Amino acid sequence: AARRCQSQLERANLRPCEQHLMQKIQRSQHQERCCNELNEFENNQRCMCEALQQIMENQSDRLQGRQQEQQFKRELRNLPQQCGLRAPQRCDLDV
Amino acid sequence: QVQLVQSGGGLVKPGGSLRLSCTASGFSFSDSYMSWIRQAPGKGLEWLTYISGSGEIISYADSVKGRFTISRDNAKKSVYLQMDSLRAEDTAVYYCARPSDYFETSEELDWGQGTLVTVSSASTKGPSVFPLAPSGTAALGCLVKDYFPEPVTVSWNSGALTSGVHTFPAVLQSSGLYSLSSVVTVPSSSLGTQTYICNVNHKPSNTKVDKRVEP
Amino acid sequence: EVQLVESGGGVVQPGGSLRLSCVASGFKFQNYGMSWVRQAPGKGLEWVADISGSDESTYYADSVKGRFTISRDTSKNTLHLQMSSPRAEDTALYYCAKATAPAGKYYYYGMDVWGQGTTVTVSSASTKGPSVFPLAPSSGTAALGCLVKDYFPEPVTVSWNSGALTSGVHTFPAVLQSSGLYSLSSVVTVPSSSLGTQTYICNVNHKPSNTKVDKRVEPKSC
Amino acid sequence: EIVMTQSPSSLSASVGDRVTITCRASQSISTYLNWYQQKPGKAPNLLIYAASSLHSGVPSRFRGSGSGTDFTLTITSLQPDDFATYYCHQSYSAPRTFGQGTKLEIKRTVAAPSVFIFPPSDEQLKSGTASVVCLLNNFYPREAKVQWKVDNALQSGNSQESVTEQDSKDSTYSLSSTLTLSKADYEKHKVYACEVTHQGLSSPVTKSFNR
Amino acid sequence: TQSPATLSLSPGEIATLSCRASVSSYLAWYQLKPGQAPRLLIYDASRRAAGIPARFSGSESGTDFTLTISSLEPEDSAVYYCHQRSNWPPVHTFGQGTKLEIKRTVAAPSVFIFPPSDEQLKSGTASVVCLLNNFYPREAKVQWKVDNALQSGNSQESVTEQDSKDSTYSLSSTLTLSKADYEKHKVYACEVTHQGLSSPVTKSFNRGE
Ligand SMILES: [Zn+2]
Ligand SMILES: [Zn+2]
Ligand SMILES: [Zn+2]
Ligand SMILES: [Zn+2]
Ligand SMILES: [Zn+2]
Repeated sequence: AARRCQSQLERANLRPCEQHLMQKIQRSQHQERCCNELNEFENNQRCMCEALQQIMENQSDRLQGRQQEQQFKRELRNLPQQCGLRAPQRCDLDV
Repeated sequence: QVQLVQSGGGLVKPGGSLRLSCTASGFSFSDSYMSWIRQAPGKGLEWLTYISGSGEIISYADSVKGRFTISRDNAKKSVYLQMDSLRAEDTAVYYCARPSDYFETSEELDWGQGTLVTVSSASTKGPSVFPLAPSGTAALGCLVKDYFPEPVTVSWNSGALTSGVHTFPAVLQSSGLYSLSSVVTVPSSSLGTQTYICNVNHKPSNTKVDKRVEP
Repeated sequence: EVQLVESGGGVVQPGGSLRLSCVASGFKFQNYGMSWVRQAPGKGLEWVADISGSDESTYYADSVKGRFTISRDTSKNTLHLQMSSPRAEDTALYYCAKATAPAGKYYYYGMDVWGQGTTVTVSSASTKGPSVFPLAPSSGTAALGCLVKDYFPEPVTVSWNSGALTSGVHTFPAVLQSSGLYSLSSVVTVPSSSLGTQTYICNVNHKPSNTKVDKRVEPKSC
Repeated sequence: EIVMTQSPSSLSASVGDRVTITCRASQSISTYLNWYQQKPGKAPNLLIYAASSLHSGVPSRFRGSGSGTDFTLTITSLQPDDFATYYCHQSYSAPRTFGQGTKLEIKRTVAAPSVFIFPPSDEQLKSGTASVVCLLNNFYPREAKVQWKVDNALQSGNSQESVTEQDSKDSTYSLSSTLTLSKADYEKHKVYACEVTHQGLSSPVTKSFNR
Repeated sequence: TQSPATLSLSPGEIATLSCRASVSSYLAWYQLKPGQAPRLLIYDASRRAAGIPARFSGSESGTDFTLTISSLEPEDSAVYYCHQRSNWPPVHTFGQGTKLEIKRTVAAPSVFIFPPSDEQLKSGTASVVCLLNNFYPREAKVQWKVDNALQSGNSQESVTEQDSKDSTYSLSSTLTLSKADYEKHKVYACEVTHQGLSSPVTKSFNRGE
């Protein structure tokens, strides 16, 4: 169960989610791909959470300050919903 | 440390409008959903509506869609509920609720103190107190009838009689006024050798009554 | 100190079979993906194979699929590469490499620790240990050296006075002679003023034939 | 709306028992099922979220299970503070919905009610209304029938009942039934009675008075 | 594709390398120093491996990504490889590489000639070695002369990689003859030409002296 999610995450291409979120903040090509990728974790709360957490992990070094960090987190919490998916009820994104 | 401080509510006539407000501290209000939940007298919890942190996502229960409106002001850390076209059915205690996290699926966790909303065309009226007279152990009581709004207080001999006392919850009558009964069970012997009095108090109308209860 | 120590290199006949090994230490081997990367003589790096650290699934370059097998031990912190249908194009130095990012991540952060590498040669030629001949100095700065001639396969390693002499040492890349055998020289510059009082020994080692040689290099008395 | 259906609606048990409440959703809600406890006058307290996860501070005796449509809350060893009402709650899709609730009462021996009938006071009759009260005192279980008869005629739609919660000392209920009439109607009959039916009574009990 | 295949710059200059990225992928850069395992410099196209100085940096611009090294030091002499991994199923590709030479001032070679050892002669073969040590640039010509006759096709030479400290090269040229052919000649010489030599240099010996 926990190992099965480990393997699904190694197989995932969540870079379009990063791009969709960064271009969404700058103001789709990447949303269609990102949502298909997030769909692999739909209705699996622990694994959807870990995916969102790994997106935060990958983006921690590339954000320029706390305020940019909080704006990115906000947009990330809305990404499952904007894909027609359920977010996890609880998921710590403080990396 | 989370605090949810509600305000507003009260008495309103059918078809009227009330506005409930809720102020929050101790969490990232602007990232959190917020919701309103009510509970009518003796009924179950009824989820009503919620609003996302941005205000762009809103949902209403079928029982309330089209009549209530939820809104929020993140700068004031406050969420509001405009209740319009109220009906007697809407009488309930209304709760502000904060979820356990910052997603649209996060479950309610912290609740405000609750606000009593009463929808009634009635006017404030003091109760009438009539005895329930005796005839191993005997029974006697007082009937507190035709009062509005709730509540009323009832003791016996000014707190000297407590054992065997059953003060029933009030019922709402077809007239829109409330009624209840308080009864006490005592030995048959003590009846003639004991004076029993019920002390009825109705603060909204400024009424006090000390009716004798004789066989 | 993370360490990756490869082993098992040598000569293998075409169509034979050879097994490389890589012993890992200094980190939680089980929690990382691992790779084999090779470098052919006079060419650049070329990825060979990956093995996942979460499910042990395996991935191979197209030029290798169906002839190599990567695996890892569960009881030992050891990685393996089995070469089952070796071809001449497979002759190369073979690197063991550790993934930067732990297993379970969708992102890839390259390979942050690499082994020293092991040399694999695919041919029908026979193993042969070298002959070590002195390069005598002088007869200011003098130069002496060590001629390591007629060995197969690569590699040989050359130190001087058991590692205590490192400054000035130049060990040249081997050249393939017309006979199909390899030869190289190791030279070192020294003070000419002390050539009659200082001792100089080149230590040569050829693992494929278990050959260790120590040859003193002295000025010739004429 | 996703309908949440809890069973049972009521449940009696003793300290130390193993209780199980079930909740059935109108559709597959995956693991987005939550369980709350509510004591009277108090706001609900979350027990379980995500259908299996204990909230911080919730004792281990509470356990949740299920995925899809069918869910269960279990209390392994009931404690004195566990007697309350329990609700399930889906956050799978908005609008959210609670189940109708499940009240957990204290079990004890059957006990027949002491029945008492009261005629309306004369002071009340001078106002033009007559209230006749039937009292059932300190019984258990709650299930009881109260039937008003006026001159041997069964009354319908002119009475209202009111019940108390379980008593601290004896864990019993008390109930009142009030028959309301006008003075005019009240004085057109002679016999007023309430028939009380309860399993603790071998036969129905009737308490009557004559105007 | 990687560009440029070769590069020669002076210390304190700025080196910029670039590869043409080929869908979603993760980009890395490695340094291969002489006689050493590869070393990760940049990963994810702009992030710096631990222990790597701010002198190294990477960036990307569409279908191209680059590595830059600013305060070039002699230690930076090495071959550099770009590295791309596709997303699952992982496919790895490396660039052809970039050989980075660090420039220095002209340094003429010290030349040495070694006659065959008597031990080798007892083996039936004879190798004559001409050593060129610690010179720059890498261009150099070595002609063998035996009894003043220019040799042609009986010599192999071998050259080191650029030293990390002094930025010089070293070169050996080995004339290989049969013992019989070696014993029939008298004079052996190698002639060295180099930019640091006003005139070609010759080192020689007479067999037996
Ligand atoms: Zn987008
Ligand atoms: Zn009682
Ligand atoms: Zn093994
Ligand atoms: Zn009548
Ligand atoms: Zn000659």
